[PDB]
Amino acid sequence: MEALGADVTQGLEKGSLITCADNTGARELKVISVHGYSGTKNRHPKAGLGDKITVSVTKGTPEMRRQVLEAVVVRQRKPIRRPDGTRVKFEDNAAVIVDENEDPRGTELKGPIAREVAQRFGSVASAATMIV
Amino acid sequence: PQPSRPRKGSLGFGPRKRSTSETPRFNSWPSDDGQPGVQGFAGYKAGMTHVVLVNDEPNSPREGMEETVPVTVIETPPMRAVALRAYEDTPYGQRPLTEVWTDEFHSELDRTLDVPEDHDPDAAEEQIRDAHEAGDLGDLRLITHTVPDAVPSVPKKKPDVMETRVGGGSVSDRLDHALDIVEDGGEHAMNDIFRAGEYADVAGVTKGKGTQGPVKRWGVQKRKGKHARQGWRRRIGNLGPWNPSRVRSTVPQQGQTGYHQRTELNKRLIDIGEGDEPTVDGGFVNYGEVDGPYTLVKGSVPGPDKRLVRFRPAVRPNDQPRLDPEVRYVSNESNQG
Amino acid sequence: RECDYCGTDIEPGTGTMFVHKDGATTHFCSSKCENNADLGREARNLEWTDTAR
RNA sequence: CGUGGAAGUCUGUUAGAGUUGGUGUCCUACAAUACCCUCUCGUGAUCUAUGUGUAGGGGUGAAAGGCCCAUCGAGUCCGGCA
RNA sequence: GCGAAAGCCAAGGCCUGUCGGGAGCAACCAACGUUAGGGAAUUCGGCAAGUUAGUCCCGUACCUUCGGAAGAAGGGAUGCC
RNA sequence: GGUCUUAAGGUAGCGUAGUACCUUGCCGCAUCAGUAGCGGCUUGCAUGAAUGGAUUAACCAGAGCUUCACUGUCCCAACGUUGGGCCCGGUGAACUGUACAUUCCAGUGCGGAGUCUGGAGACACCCAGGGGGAAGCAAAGACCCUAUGGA
RNA sequence: CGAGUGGCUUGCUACCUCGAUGUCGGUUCCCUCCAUCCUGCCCGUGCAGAAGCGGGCAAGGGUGAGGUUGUUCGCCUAUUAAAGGAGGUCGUUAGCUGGGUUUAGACCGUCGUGAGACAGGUCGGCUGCUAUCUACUGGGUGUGUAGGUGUCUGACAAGAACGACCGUAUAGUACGAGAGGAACUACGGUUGGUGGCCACUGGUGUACCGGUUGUUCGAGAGAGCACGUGCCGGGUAGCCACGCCACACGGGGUAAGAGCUGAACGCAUCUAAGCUCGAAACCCACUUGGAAAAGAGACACCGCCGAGGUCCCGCGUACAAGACGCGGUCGAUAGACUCGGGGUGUGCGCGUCGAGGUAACGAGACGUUAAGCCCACGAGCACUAACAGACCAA
Ligand SMILES: [Cl-]
Ligand SMILES: [Cl-]
Ligand SMILES: [K+]
Ligand SMILES: [Mg+2]
Ligand SMILES: [Mg+2]
Ligand SMILES: [Mg+2]
Ligand SMILES: [Mg+2]
Ligand SMILES: [Mg+2]
Ligand SMILES: [Mg+2]
Ligand SMILES: [Mg+2]
Ligand SMILES: [Mg+2]
Ligand SMILES: [Mg+2]
Ligand SMILES: [Mg+2]
Ligand SMILES: [Mg+2]
Ligand SMILES: [Mg+2]
Ligand SMILES: [Mg+2]
Ligand SMILES: [Mg+2]
Ligand SMILES: [Mg+2]
Ligand SMILES: [Mg+2]
Ligand SMILES: [Mg+2]
Ligand SMILES: [Mg+2]
Ligand SMILES: [Mg+2]
Ligand SMILES: [Mg+2]
Ligand SMILES: [Mg+2]
Ligand SMILES: [Mg+2]
Ligand SMILES: [Mg+2]
Ligand SMILES: [Mg+2]
Ligand SMILES: [Mg+2]
Ligand code: NA
Ligand code: NA
Ligand code: NA
Ligand code: NA
Ligand code: NA
Ligand code: NA
Ligand code: NA
Ligand code: NA
Ligand code: NA
Ligand code: NA
Ligand code: NA
Ligand code: NA
Ligand code: NA
Ligand code: NA
Ligand code: NA
Ligand code: NA
Ligand code: NA
Ligand code: NA
Ligand SMILES: [Sr+2]
Ligand SMILES: [Sr+2]
Ligand SMILES: [Sr+2]
Ligand SMILES: [Sr+2]
Ligand SMILES: [Sr+2]
Ligand SMILES: [Sr+2]
Ligand SMILES: [Sr+2]
Ligand SMILES: [Sr+2]
Ligand SMILES: [Sr+2]
Ligand SMILES: [Sr+2]
Ligand SMILES: [Sr+2]
Ligand SMILES: [Sr+2]
Ligand SMILES: [Sr+2]
Ligand SMILES: [Sr+2]
Ligand SMILES: [Sr+2]
Ligand SMILES: [Sr+2]
Ligand SMILES: [Sr+2]
Ligand SMILES: [Sr+2]
Ligand SMILES: [Sr+2]
Ligand SMILES: [Sr+2]
Ligand SMILES: [Sr+2]
Ligand SMILES: [Sr+2]
Ligand SMILES: [Sr+2]
Ligand SMILES: [Sr+2]
Ligand SMILES: [Sr+2]
Ligand SMILES: [Sr+2]
Ligand SMILES: [Sr+2]
Ligand SMILES: [Sr+2]
Ligand SMILES: [Sr+2]
Ligand SMILES: [Sr+2]
Ligand SMILES: [Sr+2]
Ligand SMILES: [Sr+2]
Ligand SMILES: [Sr+2]
Ligand SMILES: [Sr+2]
Ligand SMILES: [Sr+2]
Ligand SMILES: [Sr+2]
Ligand SMILES: [Sr+2]
Repeated sequence: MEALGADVTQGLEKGSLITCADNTGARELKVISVHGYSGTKNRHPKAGLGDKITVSVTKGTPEMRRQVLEAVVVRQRKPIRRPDGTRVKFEDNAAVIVDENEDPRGTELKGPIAREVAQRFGSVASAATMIV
Repeated sequence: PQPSRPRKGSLGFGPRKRSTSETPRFNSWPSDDGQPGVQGFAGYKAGMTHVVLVNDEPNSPREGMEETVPVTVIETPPMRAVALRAYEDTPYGQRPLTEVWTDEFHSELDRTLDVPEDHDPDAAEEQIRDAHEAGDLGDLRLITHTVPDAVPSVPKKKPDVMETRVGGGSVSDRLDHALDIVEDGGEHAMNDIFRAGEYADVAGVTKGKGTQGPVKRWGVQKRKGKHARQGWRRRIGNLGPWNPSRVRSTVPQQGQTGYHQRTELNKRLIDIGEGDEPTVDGGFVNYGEVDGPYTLVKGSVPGPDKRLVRFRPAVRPNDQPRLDPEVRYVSNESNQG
Repeated sequence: RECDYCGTDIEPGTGTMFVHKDGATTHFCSSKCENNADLGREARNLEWTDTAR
């Protein structure tokens, strides 16, 4: 994919439960897979800020629950490194549900978003309120 | 059916034994192109700091912007090309033919060598030129030594001697170039060979770690779960199958780790200066203060502080040289903390 | 930049920036400042802090 | 509401008894059954000391062919016996 | 302190749960302490480790042989002067 | 089948069971995905009434399943602590030992060889190590058969 | 229907082994095979493109994570370039595991008059040893080549040291009515693997500084014990990964394949002789080891009464012994001291305040105090200690 513009230490794995930072009706997501990733024997597939991931809805509205959807990682607790050397970390781990074309399923995004994610997924960015 | 998985560690850096010479020995040199010149230099590792640079990469989205880059400070004072050795081409490969020495020797070169008292530079030279007329001249290299005495942070005064190839135009032009350098006294500097912004291959003997087990030495796993509580934690599964009935040298086993020669490729030289600009507050931990000829190498360099490291024009660069990077800032903040 | 906690100048190419839940931002010069903040201590109440002194 | 203080009653490394798991330590042992942590019981069909009784096709057995002096689907010793 | 509990200390006893000396003392093993982010993905199996915890107040479901379930759960409090 | 063996011919209940071979039975729940678990169905290879059936509050170091919380079980390992380990003084065993023995790759051989054959490799000795091989050591198997053996 | 190859399944035999060679599956770690799943290069197509489908060369590298089940297998889920298969005593318990199998206890169904049984199900249920040899990973001592110092050579040896993907420009272009929709090439990044490094981020840090519970030393001060820190907070050096750096381009020869020239056979023919090209594969390039390479190496200088070396002493860029490296007054090698640079967080004492309380007393607050305490780092500095001195050597 297009270079992120920052070095990331993946803070998530297959099975991690994260926040769904949007208004789709899904409150909690479970990471199932990481797009374009291939690990190694015994290694838990890892995902981090900027990665597109296949996800499962653990908490939310009845219609949304149990649905297997795609999403983009917007925030993570494990630090990332920006070109000037500063590390950047968030209060939580969050992803935004996205469709086949990478357009957010929801109308509004909840909480801040990393600028690096904003540049990679333009439509996800346009829906953002705060881009840090 | 049992998942695949690459083996533990590379078999290309073996055997994993203690290095014979603490002073690195390049096993290859650059190609012969433009003006003749010494194909290497050397210095002493001091420590690290960071630097803020302006992006040079024309294909980078960040071209022209501030970028923080890690830097290893290496004290690179002037060395002495004390002799010119010539190799002749024989059916058994290259072999030393003769050497042309000088008169001016550093005050403490006698701590390592038996300095010449009676030598004939003209007979050696004559022999060399005659070998060239015959077309048997293999290649030309300079016996070089460092001046540890010029580096206060380094305890030794006993110079470190290494041979550095001279490459360049035609053999005649570089034979003459070599002799000129040597005759003076052999004094040359990092500036004479390298330009800030170029790529160098750095060689050095790694930090010693004595004996270490398979986990640290080869990167094998530790026993997992219940297998970690029975009496085996950091020991591998088995030394091999029933047959062949012998242990193959390829199985990850315990032994000397560290203190091996390594040659790291494509190390961009960020800045070649002199003085105390890169030095750190309180002094480089376990080293001392820098205030003299230095070289800022991008990233890490093999070996501990005080060890002799060697430079060589990159033999296999991936990128084109983007000379003299703009250094906006050089961290001097204490390394303690 | 100054550390939003202690007040000293953050050495360029150093430190971390914490992004709060409400989108706010806190530039920390070091782990020490972060740790003291996590304990609920206010910079002005710590004598060693530039803010305090 | 109080009083009362029952219980093969609860908690409990009180004394005391026992031993689920670690398949930990040990495994030419400290030890021919040990060590540590965890764990169970602890007013009763409880635990415990000494004395006393039951003897080998016989005892004893809330029964596992368990136990009857490191040995028991028939003890040990000597003899039958080379 | 509820206590014949822990922990600390007397009286009393001991340095004999009887080989020592040396190396910042490596690998490896036995017992342990601390580990970012993820949080059972490990394993036949949460095995191992951990989480909880004392006391007071509030509050407490299904089911029930009406005894019990029950310290259910869940919530709050706790020092010193 | 719409009686016959041999007396009767399975009632209440329970049921894919610690009993169901077929079997991962079918439907559903739960999970991203559940040979598991639970609910229902059930003709039960081969349930069933003190050979006790069903059911059950309470109890349990009894078997299985799920959830919340938690964590180095794991991703993937790191650093540290104490005792060993290593070196030195002293003390000082045992196991094991047909012989020879620096082996390796193939082959051959009672078909699973350090010792035979052909090659390859191989200067001697010593320290530390984890244990591939010596079909390593420890026991005239813990499986099977045999004996005009035993209990 | 016919002919074969393998030795992965099963069966057959009874040749080896029962004074005992530890079953299945998994795990860990190493090597290999090719009948190739991906990746490279090709051919055909019911090949427009994109994508398929089938076939060829090719074993360099890769082939992963999860849900039921002990499972191997298989079914299932989401990822993927692809998530190939097989051999090594169905590799791998003097490595691990005990979940399957297969002792002694027990239950169920079925069978049996019964004791008991089952190629059925089920709960519980034991794994010893200090390595002699050989093997290999690393470390030494000697001999040989045959006075010393320094520098090299390179026979051989090891490597995957690099594999793969996504994205952008090419380009909404070629192609196609449209729908759809490429490539060469140049760039940016990711992933797996590899080697090294600590400025940055993170972990540790039983150095250290602080807070604080119980108890003991009468209080205060300052301490011991509460496991190798009582507990909690911070954390230097160092070590680390979750952090950071680096890991080609190009040659040469080929396979499959595409062709040239070309005859046997006047023609034709990529082939018979010759030749131009052409794979991630082969060789070189790159990294690592390597004078014990018995043809036992090369060069320069020093020395044979003295070059060099040893013991010794101060130490670490080194280290389990040994080895290695540096300094020894022609000196900054280690320590003391003083600065610098760091860690903690404001010392003892005294003064003011302080809810109150006749008072005694008083938790605590402020000031003195950017305090006090401490430092495995640096600098300065010969103050102390590297002294004295013994010896080998052509
Ligand atoms: Cl393991
Ligand atoms: Cl996945
Ligand atoms: K047998
Ligand atoms: Mg696995
Ligand atoms: Mg540091
Ligand atoms: Mg800091
Ligand atoms: Mg009695
Ligand atoms: Mg963690
Ligand atoms: Mg698994
Ligand atoms: Mg537990
Ligand atoms: Mg059922
Ligand atoms: Mg009846
Ligand atoms: Mg027998
Ligand atoms: Mg027998
Ligand atoms: Mg038997
Ligand atoms: Mg018979
Ligand atoms: Mg009989
Ligand atoms: Mg036979
Ligand atoms: Mg055997
Ligand atoms: Mg083939
Ligand atoms: Mg291969
Ligand atoms: Mg096997
Ligand atoms: Mg074995
Ligand atoms: Mg064993
Ligand atoms: Mg053993
Ligand atoms: Mg079982
Ligand atoms: Mg019985
Ligand atoms: Mg069992
Ligand atoms: Na053990
Ligand atoms: Na075996
Ligand atoms: Na009453
Ligand atoms: Na026990
Ligand atoms: Na008897
Ligand atoms: Na004694
Ligand atoms: Na019946
Ligand atoms: Na009981
Ligand atoms: Na741990
Ligand atoms: Na062995
Ligand atoms: Na055949
Ligand atoms: Na096995
Ligand atoms: Na291949
Ligand atoms: Na499975
Ligand atoms: Na076997
Ligand atoms: Na075993
Ligand atoms: Na096994
Ligand atoms: Na080629
Ligand atoms: Sr295997
Ligand atoms: Sr060299
Ligand atoms: Sr070489
Ligand atoms: Sr064990
Ligand atoms: Sr064999
Ligand atoms: Sr009781
Ligand atoms: Sr009790
Ligand atoms: Sr057990
Ligand atoms: Sr334990
Ligand atoms: Sr013990
Ligand atoms: Sr035992
Ligand atoms: Sr009582
Ligand atoms: Sr007896
Ligand atoms: Sr007799
Ligand atoms: Sr006393
Ligand atoms: Sr004694
Ligand atoms: Sr700590
Ligand atoms: Sr689990
Ligand atoms: Sr699981
Ligand atoms: Sr509570
Ligand atoms: Sr009926
Ligand atoms: Sr032979
Ligand atoms: Sr051993
Ligand atoms: Sr082939
Ligand atoms: Sr292909
Ligand atoms: Sr099988
Ligand atoms: Sr099956
Ligand atoms: Sr078992
Ligand atoms: Sr079965
Ligand atoms: Sr059975
Ligand atoms: Sr000889
Ligand atoms: Sr494109
Ligand atoms: Sr279109
Ligand atoms: Sr203590
Ligand atoms: Sr506590
Ligand atoms: Sr051809
Ligand atoms: Sr030699």
